[PDB]
Amino acid sequence: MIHLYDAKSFAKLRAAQYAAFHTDAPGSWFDHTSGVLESVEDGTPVLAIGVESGDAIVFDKNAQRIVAYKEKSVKAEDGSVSVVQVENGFMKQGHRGWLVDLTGELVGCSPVVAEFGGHRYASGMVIVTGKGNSGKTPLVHALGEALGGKDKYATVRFGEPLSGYNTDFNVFVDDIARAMLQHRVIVIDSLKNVIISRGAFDLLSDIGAMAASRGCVVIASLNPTSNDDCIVELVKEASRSNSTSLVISTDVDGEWQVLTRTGEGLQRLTHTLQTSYGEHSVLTIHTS
Amino acid sequence: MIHLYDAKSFAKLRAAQYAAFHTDAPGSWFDHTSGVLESVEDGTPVLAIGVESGDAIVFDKNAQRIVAYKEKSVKAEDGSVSVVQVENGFMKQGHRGWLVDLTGELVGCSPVVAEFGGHRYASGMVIVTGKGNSGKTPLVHALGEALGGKDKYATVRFGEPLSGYNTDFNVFVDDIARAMLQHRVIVIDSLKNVIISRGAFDLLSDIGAMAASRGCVVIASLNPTSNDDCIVELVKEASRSNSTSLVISTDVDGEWQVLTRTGEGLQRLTHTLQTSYGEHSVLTIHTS
Amino acid sequence: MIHLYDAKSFAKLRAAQYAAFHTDAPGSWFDHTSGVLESVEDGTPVLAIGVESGDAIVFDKNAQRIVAYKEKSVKAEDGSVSVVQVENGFMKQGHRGWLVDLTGELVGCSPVVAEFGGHRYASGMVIVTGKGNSGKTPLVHALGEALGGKDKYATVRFGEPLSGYNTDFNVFVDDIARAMLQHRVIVIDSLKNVIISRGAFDLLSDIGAMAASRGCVVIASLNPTSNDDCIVELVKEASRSNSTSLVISTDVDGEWQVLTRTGEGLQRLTHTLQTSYGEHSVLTIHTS
Amino acid sequence: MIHLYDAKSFAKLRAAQYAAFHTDAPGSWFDHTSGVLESVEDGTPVLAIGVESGDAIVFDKNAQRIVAYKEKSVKAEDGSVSVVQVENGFMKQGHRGWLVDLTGELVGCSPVVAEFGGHRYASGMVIVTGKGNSGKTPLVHALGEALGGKDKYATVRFGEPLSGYNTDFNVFVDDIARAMLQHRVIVIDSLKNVIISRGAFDLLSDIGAMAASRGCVVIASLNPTSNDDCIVELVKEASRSNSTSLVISTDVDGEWQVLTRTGEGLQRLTHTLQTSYGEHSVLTIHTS
Amino acid sequence: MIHLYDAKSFAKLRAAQYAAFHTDAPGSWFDHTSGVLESVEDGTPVLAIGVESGDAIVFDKNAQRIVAYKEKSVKAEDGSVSVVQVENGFMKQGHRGWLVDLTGELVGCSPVVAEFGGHRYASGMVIVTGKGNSGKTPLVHALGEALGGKDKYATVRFGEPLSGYNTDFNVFVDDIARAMLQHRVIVIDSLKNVIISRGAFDLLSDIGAMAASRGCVVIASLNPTSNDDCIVELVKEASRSNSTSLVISTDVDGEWQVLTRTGEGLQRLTHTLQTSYGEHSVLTIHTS
Amino acid sequence: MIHLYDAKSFAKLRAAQYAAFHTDAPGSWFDHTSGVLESVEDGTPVLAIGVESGDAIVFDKNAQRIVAYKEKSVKAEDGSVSVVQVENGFMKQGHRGWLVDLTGELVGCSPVVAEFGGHRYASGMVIVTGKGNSGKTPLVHALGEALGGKDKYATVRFGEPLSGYNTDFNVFVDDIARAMLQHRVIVIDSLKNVIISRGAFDLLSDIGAMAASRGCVVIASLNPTSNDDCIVELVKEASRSNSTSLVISTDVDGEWQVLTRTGEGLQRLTHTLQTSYGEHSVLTIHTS
Ligand SMILES: Nc1ncnc2c1ncn2[C@@H]1O[C@H](COP(=O)(O)OP(=O)(O)O)[C@@H](O)[C@H]1O
Ligand SMILES: Nc1ncnc2c1ncn2[C@@H]1O[C@H](COP(=O)(O)OP(=O)(O)O)[C@@H](O)[C@H]1O
Ligand SMILES: Nc1ncnc2c1ncn2[C@@H]1O[C@H](COP(=O)(O)OP(=O)(O)O)[C@@H](O)[C@H]1O
Ligand SMILES: Nc1ncnc2c1ncn2[C@@H]1O[C@H](COP(=O)(O)OP(=O)(O)O)[C@@H](O)[C@H]1O
Ligand SMILES: Nc1ncnc2c1ncn2[C@@H]1O[C@H](COP(=O)(O)OP(=O)(O)O)[C@@H](O)[C@H]1O
Ligand SMILES: Nc1ncnc2c1ncn2[C@@H]1O[C@H](COP(=O)(O)OP(=O)(O)O)[C@@H](O)[C@H]1O
Ligand SMILES: [Mg+2]
Ligand SMILES: [Mg+2]
Ligand SMILES: [Mg+2]
Ligand SMILES: [Mg+2]
Ligand SMILES: [Mg+2]
Ligand SMILES: [Mg+2]
Repeated sequence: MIHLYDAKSFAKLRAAQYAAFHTDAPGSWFDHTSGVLESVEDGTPVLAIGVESGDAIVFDKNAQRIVAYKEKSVKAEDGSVSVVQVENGFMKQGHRGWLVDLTGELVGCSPVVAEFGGHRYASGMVIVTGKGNSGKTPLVHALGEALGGKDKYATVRFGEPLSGYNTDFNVFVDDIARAMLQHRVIVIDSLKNVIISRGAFDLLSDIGAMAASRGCVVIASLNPTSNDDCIVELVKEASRSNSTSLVISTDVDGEWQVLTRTGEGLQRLTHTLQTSYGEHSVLTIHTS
Repeated sequence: MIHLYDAKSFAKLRAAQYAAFHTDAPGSWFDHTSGVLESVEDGTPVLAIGVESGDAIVFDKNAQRIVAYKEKSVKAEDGSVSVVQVENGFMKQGHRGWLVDLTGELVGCSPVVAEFGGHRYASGMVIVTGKGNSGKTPLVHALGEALGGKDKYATVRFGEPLSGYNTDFNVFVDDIARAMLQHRVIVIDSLKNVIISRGAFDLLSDIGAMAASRGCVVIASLNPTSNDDCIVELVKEASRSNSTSLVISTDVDGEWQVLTRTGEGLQRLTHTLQTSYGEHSVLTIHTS
Repeated sequence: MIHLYDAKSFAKLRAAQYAAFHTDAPGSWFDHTSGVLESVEDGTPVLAIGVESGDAIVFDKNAQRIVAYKEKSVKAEDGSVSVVQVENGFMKQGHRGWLVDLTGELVGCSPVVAEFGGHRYASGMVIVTGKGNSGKTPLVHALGEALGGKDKYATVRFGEPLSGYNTDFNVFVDDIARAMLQHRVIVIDSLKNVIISRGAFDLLSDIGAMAASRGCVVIASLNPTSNDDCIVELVKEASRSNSTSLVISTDVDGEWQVLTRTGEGLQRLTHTLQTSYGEHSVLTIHTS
Repeated sequence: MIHLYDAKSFAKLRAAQYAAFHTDAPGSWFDHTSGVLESVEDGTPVLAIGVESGDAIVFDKNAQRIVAYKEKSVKAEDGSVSVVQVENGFMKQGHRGWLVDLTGELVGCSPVVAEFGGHRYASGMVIVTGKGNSGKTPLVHALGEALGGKDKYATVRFGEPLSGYNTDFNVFVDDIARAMLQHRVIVIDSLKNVIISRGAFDLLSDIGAMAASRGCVVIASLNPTSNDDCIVELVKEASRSNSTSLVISTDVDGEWQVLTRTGEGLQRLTHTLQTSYGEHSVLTIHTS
Repeated sequence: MIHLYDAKSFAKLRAAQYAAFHTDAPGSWFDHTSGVLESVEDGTPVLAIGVESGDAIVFDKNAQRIVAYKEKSVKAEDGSVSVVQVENGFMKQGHRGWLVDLTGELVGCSPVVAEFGGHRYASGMVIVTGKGNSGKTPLVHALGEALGGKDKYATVRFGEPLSGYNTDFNVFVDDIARAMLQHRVIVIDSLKNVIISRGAFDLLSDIGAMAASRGCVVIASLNPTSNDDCIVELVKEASRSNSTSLVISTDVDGEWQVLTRTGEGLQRLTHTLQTSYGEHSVLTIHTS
Repeated sequence: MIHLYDAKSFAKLRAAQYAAFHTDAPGSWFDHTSGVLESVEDGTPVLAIGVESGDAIVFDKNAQRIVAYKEKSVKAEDGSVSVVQVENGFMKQGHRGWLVDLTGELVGCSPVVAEFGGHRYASGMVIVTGKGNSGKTPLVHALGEALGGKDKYATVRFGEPLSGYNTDFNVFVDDIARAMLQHRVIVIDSLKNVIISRGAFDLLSDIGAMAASRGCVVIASLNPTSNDDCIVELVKEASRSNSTSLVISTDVDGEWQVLTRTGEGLQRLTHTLQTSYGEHSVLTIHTS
């Protein structure tokens, strides 16, 4: 909804947004949204996501598709009216994104999703990119393990000419929605096929905000499907735009740069990553 | 409405237009339109705004959606006819923009919205743009607070990979509508996802006049995403075209340039802003 | 309808076309067509113009929309059949443009509209253009007053981020119809939001002929919103095409070139305008 | 239909095609097709031409629009079946072009339409073009008179910002069809607006063959709506393609070059034209 | 049908393919397909070809249109099923191309169509192209006669501004169909208007295999219309792709180069043609 | 479905993926999946593939089209629901690709298909490419035989101007289904007419994963029909994207590079092929 600020309450927000990244316990926002989600009544819509054609499918708190749902209105703090209605398997009325308030007054945050190797990582969408083919898949899985910590991470597979990979977009969003509803660390390998359809364009528009709001992290591979000259800057600008954090390869082998947005209007942080391969191409990220 | 002029009546119009920026009381046009709006008969449609489809949703004075409206007609001074009709939650007959006359004969103005640090600021649309990653968000919020003055400014958030950010265009225009109906100073962060659907084209075309007519100011953020080089003045001309004012960053860190259209056929004024950051990235615009 | 000529009738025609610009009293064609229009039996459709979708709407001589009109036909001298039928507020049968004969055997004329500064001005479409942001709005009004003479000039406002400006194209066409139906001298500010719908393409293509047929002049400004550089000539060839006259700025402040088409296959005349600003941006074109 | 040839009958065709241009009496093919046309039974379709949307309207030998026509089949010499059926004002079944055989065995000709100043001119489509604005309108009307000889020529007017000019495409094809049905020399001023819609594209595809088959000449103005550099070669190649003859302006004032296709696989002829202006811009083409 | 090979059966296929161009009797594959076609049961659909829409019209052995056909099914050697169904004059079920098996196991051939001047020519599609205005029409007719030999060649005429030239795409494909069903040597003049609708794309994609399967040759004319410079090998690669043979003009007046695909995976042969004109532009290709 | 991992399960997976290429018996994955397929209760849908329009068609294990299939669901270990429903010969509910589980927990594999010349070859999609017209068709067949081993290889033919080649895309997809359903080694000649429908885009996107899932190899040739120059790398990045393996020619006659993806995130292996021609263009790849 819309918010109102004066000098004093704006400073409080920025302090709150600062705290959501810098001082909160890693992963506490996810735990908090898990709570909001499970306090939602049986069969109530929680999430709508655009399919290939541009229609939206709707999910409940158990990641189950909502087939039919009688029109229902909710009056926000703002006067704002949210209408949800699902018919014939598709949202007749409503908006894409979370259909329940997960964030409240606390908007424009990059909730800290994890802490690893001395750095805090934001939730939201993290694009792993950089110059042509040199180890994007191994790095996302190593980030997934690292940011997973005590928890297993979720792996969503799409559009690679390898065994067991889904290539149907509608199955992809079903995967993604389930991943965001039930896990804090998600890996997408890869967005290559999404880059266009109205649902594909909707995905790049929504995934970052959905994740950030849930307090989960989505780490997605992005090979620039263009040349050796430039377009590591112009596909990277359909990235840096829709991304909460960017992870890019450097001139030095094994080395990556992380660029994080720490929240609305806050300073971007940059830090450096060293990695190396073990057996069966399993990549390790170095800590100390 | 079309209007007719000779030398004499045209000269009076221009004086009226000049006064509306230069000598009128800051924020007085807003107060006046507030009176026009509340004295309007109960149930009257007052504002129509394009949704993604290009269809138009319709609001009353309290920013409530108008679901069904029996065809009413109004005869203007020209002898021209204004027709509004709303059905199944969508305008069946009418035009985009205000449905009730706020301006009468007094058109082509940039009514003064606010005074600050020795400068008068225009109502209408204010695009904040320039060379990338350079502090657009902190600036729109500082200008928001500053021009709000005694009043809290409204914040419309859209299209960003942060928590609580709506990404559904149709919710966005519902936010826009509510803001202009109910507040003099409004902040949109950001226009990034609007820049194309028919609704997005309609928003760009309309908002500036909607705001100027109301006598409210809409301060919108805009990063050019196409290049780091020369598309700081080709997407910026999709700006200066649809903008009542432009605020662009300069060579000097912290410095911004304001370019103001002061009215129809009138001179464009320019002045500079000096800024610095406090804690939690809260920006201040310097005075005297 | 098609016309036939040998050497002799062709020579009479050109002579008559020549006369319609050079020797005919200024404004006389307008008066004549005002005669034909008012002596039409009310109810009759007189003008059809395309809306945004591409369908047409039909007006009578008092610039009222025609909702329903029972099929009627007229046989031309040609042996060709003219047909008009209106249903549900849209033209079921017919052509865009004038629906009653205002001219006669007399086609391909630029009927002299006004006389000022020792120069005759053509009716039809006048595009005011040239290098970026440099005095267009002031000039169209200065010109509008000067050609107005003893008469007030009509101002149609469209798509500017200023107060009271309609930004809905459907309303725009309605303003144009009424203006051409009721006034010899018309100003459009601005042609920018139209420059493309099927309706916007239609307006570009029809307005000139409509105006020249009526004997009124439409004075419209065209800011070349593309580049500083070489697209001062390629959107100006979107002008040079559908303009009866061009009014283009020079490299000398306050100075303008006027390019006039004096009629079908006749010579193009050029002359210069000197202007200066008074109080509140009111521009004067210098005379004697 | 399809034709079969061996060496001997192919040589006979070429001799016949040669004769249709070089030795036949000017205008005799037109007279011949006039005959075929008037031997057609009452209300039988003779000509179908594409409208704006791409549907086709149908005409009879009197240039009257055929509204309803019961399905009818004709068996050609070839085995080929022609089906014509008109419903609701539009051709339900059939093809664009002539719906009756005007040419027979004698195909691929440029029938001599006229003789003037010692040169033979072909029927078909003649595009008058060349570098930017210098006298295309006066030349088409002078060609019209010249090739008209003893006969008046027909003038079809379209899309110029001058008085009495039709700008509706559907009226344009109605004009054109009537012109080709009832006259040997036609002038179109101008195709500028047609250059795109499916009916516009159909026109450029069909007009040449329709005319050539009728033995009438269509002389159409074509201002290259592009630049001063080139595109007097690339708009000229949407010309030289669909044209039977081309008439182009040279470096020398008043001078034009005529390039004629004399028939299928026959040699192109080039000759030169000198012209000068008299009073009221009436152009004369010099003979001796 | 899919086919299966090992080393041995593949080697036999290639020998079979080699023979089909090099040692088979010229024109013998055509005679064979003529037998397959007439021994087909009465009323059987044999050929389906795309009309402008992309829909397909259907013919029987005598090139009669098939209006209505009860769903029939045929089980192939693979176990694959071929289904034909025709309704309201359009194929409701089936594929484009031949509907009856002309080739069996013998596929990937360029069956020898004709012998002339010491060279064997391939059936399939032959595009005649190269540097503009250079004698494409006289050449396709000379090659037509030459390769016809004892037999008359068929001429399909399309898209030219000459008398008797069909311009309706749907008639064109009816001509194409009749030609291939009924004659070994076919001449199309010209492909100019096909080069895009779905039908035009279908024609380009299909005709080459249709012709090669039948064992007929289609000699089509093609002037590149986009440029005088380098698009003699970028529209020519929309040629060499869809062509079984290429005939291109050279530096030397009268000289042409023939580039022949002799079969699947086989070598491309090249040889040159010398030509000169007789009377009425009748061209002769030189022998010995 | 989504999979979960910690460090330990991830390491087991990569090990298993490694095994599926390096140590597993060649062809063993195919045999397994042939097991799963035949042990499916007939009537069951096993494969859905998109036709030209974008809708999908569904096959059973004997590569027969499924016309009607009553709604059935399956619950995954994930908790996600799989659903298949076929109506009127098209898939009403479900995804493109395999409709029964052929893999297991085992995803992201390039299952070793064959062994030849001291090198293992991956199942999935193999694109044969490189500079213009230079031995592609011979190579795909040479490769097809070599990987065939004791088995015959399947040849799908499409869109070449040669005898017996299907050029209808709908038939093409049908050939592919049957081939993948019944054979370990498949050849496509050619991928040219597909390189775009919604179906052609779908085939590009799904074939690789289909093949790798099945354990068969599809060997397809891609002539870069664009340029001689720099588009040997941008349509090759339409290859590098959806290819399991690449086989690209060098500047040395008869020599080829093989680039293999050995599985998800694993190393890419490169090796060289020497070939030579025998009688009738039959190519051999050299061994020991
Ligand atoms: N042990 C290793 N040593 C060096 N490079 C490796 C190793 N394992 C994998 N790689 C590289 O990492 C990449 C694996 O990820 P993949 O998805 O195939 O490509 P990418 O993710 O870079 O687009 C390959 O490019 C491969 O060359
Ligand atoms: N205290 C600070 N010191 C320096 N730079 C800052 C500070 N706070 C914010 N910024 C910069 O201002 C921008 C914050 O706004 P953001 O939305 O991230 O980008 P944009 O400039 O596109 O609005 C960032 O580019 C960030 O680096
Ligand atoms: N007194 C003045 N002296 C010089 N220029 C002026 C004066 N008043 C207005 N202008 C100019 O006239 C223009 C106002 O017209 P506007 O509609 O903003 O742009 P356009 O030139 O496109 O019409 C501005 O460019 C402004 O600089
Ligand atoms: N008497 C004349 N002397 C010189 N030029 C003339 C004369 N009359 C007309 N013209 C020129 O011929 C043209 C008239 O035709 P028009 O339709 O206006 O342009 P065009 O046909 O060249 O596109 C004008 O460009 C005009 O300058
Ligand atoms: N006897 C001849 N001598 C020289 N050139 C000729 C002769 N006959 C025809 N031509 C040329 O051959 C061509 C005839 O074919 P046409 O369809 O006009 O052009 P295209 O070369 O595009 O097929 C023309 O370019 C013409 O100049
Ligand atoms: N004996 C041979 N020696 C050399 N090249 C050959 C031989 N036989 C065939 N070729 C080549 O193989 C190719 C045949 O394959 P084709 O399908 O025509 O083209 P592509 O290279 O696109 O597959 C031709 O380029 C031809 O030059
Ligand atoms: Mg990857
Ligand atoms: Mg910002
Ligand atoms: Mg202006
Ligand atoms: Mg002209
Ligand atoms: Mg030709
Ligand atoms: Mg090949």
